[PDB]
Amino acid sequence: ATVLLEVPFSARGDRIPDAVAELRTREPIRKVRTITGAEAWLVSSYALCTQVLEDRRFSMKETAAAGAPRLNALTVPPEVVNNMGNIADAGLRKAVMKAITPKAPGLEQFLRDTANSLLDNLITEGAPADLRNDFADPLATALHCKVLGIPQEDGPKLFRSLSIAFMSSADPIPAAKINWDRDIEYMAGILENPNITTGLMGELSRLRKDPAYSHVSDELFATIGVTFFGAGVIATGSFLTTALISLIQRPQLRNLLHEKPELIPAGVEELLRINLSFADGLPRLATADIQVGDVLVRKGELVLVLLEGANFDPEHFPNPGSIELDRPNPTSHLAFGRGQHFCPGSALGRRHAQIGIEALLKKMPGVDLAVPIDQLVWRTRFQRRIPERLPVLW
Amino acid sequence: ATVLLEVPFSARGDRIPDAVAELRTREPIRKVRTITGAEAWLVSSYALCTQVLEDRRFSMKETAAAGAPRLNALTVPPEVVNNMGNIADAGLRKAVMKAITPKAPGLEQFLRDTANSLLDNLITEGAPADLRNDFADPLATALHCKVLGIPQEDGPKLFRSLSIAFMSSADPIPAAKINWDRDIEYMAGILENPNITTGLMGELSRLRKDPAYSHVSDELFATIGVTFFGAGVIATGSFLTTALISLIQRPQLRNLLHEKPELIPAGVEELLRINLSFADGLPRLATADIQVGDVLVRKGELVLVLLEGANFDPEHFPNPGSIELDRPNPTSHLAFGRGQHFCPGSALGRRHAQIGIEALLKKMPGVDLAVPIDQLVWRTRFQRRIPERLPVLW
Ligand code: HEM
Ligand code: HEM
Repeated sequence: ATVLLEVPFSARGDRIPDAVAELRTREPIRKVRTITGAEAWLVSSYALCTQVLEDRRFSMKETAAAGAPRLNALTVPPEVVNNMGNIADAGLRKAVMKAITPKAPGLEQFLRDTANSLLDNLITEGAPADLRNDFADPLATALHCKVLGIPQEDGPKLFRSLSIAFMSSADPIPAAKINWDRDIEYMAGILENPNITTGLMGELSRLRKDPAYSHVSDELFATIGVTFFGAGVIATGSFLTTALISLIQRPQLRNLLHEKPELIPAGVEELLRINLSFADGLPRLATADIQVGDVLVRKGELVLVLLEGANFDPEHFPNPGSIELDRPNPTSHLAFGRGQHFCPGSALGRRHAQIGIEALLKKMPGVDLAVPIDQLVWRTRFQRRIPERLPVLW
Repeated sequence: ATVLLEVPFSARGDRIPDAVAELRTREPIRKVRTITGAEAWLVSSYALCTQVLEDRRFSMKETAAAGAPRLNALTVPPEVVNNMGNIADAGLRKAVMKAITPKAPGLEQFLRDTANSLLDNLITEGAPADLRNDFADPLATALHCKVLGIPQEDGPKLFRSLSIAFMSSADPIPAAKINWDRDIEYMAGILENPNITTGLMGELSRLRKDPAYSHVSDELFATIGVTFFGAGVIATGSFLTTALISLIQRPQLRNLLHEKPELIPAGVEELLRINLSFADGLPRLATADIQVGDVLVRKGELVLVLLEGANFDPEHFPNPGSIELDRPNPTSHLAFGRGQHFCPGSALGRRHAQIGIEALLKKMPGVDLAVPIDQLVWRTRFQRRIPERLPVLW
């Protein structure tokens, strides 16, 4: 007597379990139990992952429905699960997306200056250094403050919400609501602050007083600030941290990208493809009975789209575990998802990683782990896989 | 085909696995594999744990021998495993032990003032608060700086070595040697610093220039500073952190100790007994063939004394899981070990915990976890079990 297979499989973000490939081959859609005790369908082939992400009848919004089978507990108000739908409905899609491109004047230069300052401090303090807490995360935090138009000194307090806000918990989290409410109040104050004129919040502050947006709520404007800060900072910090691990573990690649920095974009795209940063499949609730591979998923059932399932699928990406900078299908991975909820910050995420790596490779060409890789402590019950500390020497 | 039972069993420090009791009943000494691939004998009854700890032919010093089966990799020079033997041999035992009692003038008051300051800052910043990183560990760090006679501002840098120094690793750790050497150099500078006249280092500085100790090495004096700082700070911070979890999880006990603060010493003794802070059994190498229960341990074999094995043994501590403040044998636990290597800082450890709890209970009588207990992230491959963060509200 064995229990139903439980998800997630491993919080380790440095290697994929051999079990993923076995499952994809045997049962590319199959029943699993989530941390709440709910049943769900885990989808692990590129073909089936794409089918689900491209069929809106597998709804993100309806995962928030009272009484649904859940992957994990809500850490935001239920209506906030539909944030992107709400933005679109408010007429704000074009504005939000424009404010979060890496193309703003001075943005990339700020990013580079910031990376280089962070690295200089590490070099001045001497090895070992923690590349997550003292490089990747502060770089992500600095970036999002600039993107939002808010003071750099406000970033740390907002950042500290995230170890709780992006938990993957069986039960509601009291601290999540405390920090949510506090952070909403902060962003509402930002909208009332006359000195905030640049970035996303500067633009939202203007649109709020524009008669063309009079009936959009102050709640929605504040919510955009909190949601985009948290989602970008957690994604970019976590991705860059684990991409640095993949790089450090491949000294031939580290050396190449160091010698030929113009291959960094192709390197980063492959680091994206192999990245294990998402701790859980992407959740969707079926709004109809829908055939997916051999399974007829029924209305009301939860589906989990396993990104590394898709991204390591040999049918789509031959020699899936190898970093190859010349694949004929290099951006066709699902690291930023697909379909209606495709990542709105994908360009900014790419550029954060490219610039961080370029800067690290230049300042620390000798960068290597300062501890055996097995000594990394992987964060558990969290929506990302990340090492608590990333000790390096150089 | 099943592998040899692997140790340790769980890094979770908030509950004991049901497997411990099963094993103690079935096989209170039995063969296990450690993280290095070595075989060892795991001892889990109070009777057998005490027998081993009280028989010096089960040697701590000889665990450092080249070619021995290992629990984990050395994180200090091999000779430093015998630090307490070296102290005794140098004539320094009486002096070291006197400098680390809680009885120094002003010490307890410093401890209380420090706890109360740390708590006030948490209260001023508002819930949630992280009781490990922002209370228990800083309190431990402040305490040891005062005990050593070194500046409070030097504590943080020394503290930052510890996440690596107390790793339980299969392989040598490069960062461990970097920080060891740096920290030794710091303590040697302290011995040359005329302004350092109090505490352990003040006394060691005096004994170093005393003709009665002329042939004791500067290496030994510096080594005492590093070893006692790390061992005390890691032990007291880790213990207090996990004791606060046990307290928080028992609101009836929290309320009692709050109402009747004079039962705190009896409370702390029971929190000691049930504490799961030691991540691994205590390692000893057999220097002879010795009968232990049903097993004849052979010369050269590794033995691991599982403290929670002893401390939850129903034969010695009836209703072992219950905190009872009136047991007839309350200090007879093995939380501080037993025999030749009994903890030299036991009184100071007790007082750190008593004072921290007294202060927390007074300032935060409403203290509770701000996240579900399962959301705590347990540090892995470490010589202590600790949550990376302990989020509370009050
Ligand atoms: C390498 C960095 C990043 C990665 C790997 C990443 C990944 C993802 C993925 C897979 C999704 C889809 C979730 C789903 O379909 O259920 C997503 C959505 C999202 N991301 Fe990103 N992201 C990154 C950076 C960013 C940045 C820089 C921002 C904003 C500044 C951002 C903001 C968002 C938001 C608001 C959503 C929700 C989209 C929706 O519901 O329609 N992300 N991200
Ligand atoms: C609640 C707090 C503490 C606990 C639970 C604890 C526990 C222990 C235990 C079980 C041992 C025995 C290890 C063995 O036999 O292999 C030990 C040894 C030791 N402890 Fe503590 N300890 C605490 C606090 C402290 C403090 C405050 C200091 C110093 C200021 C300290 C310094 C040491 C040292 C130097 C040893 C090595 C003893 C030897 O090798 O002879 N500990 N501790």
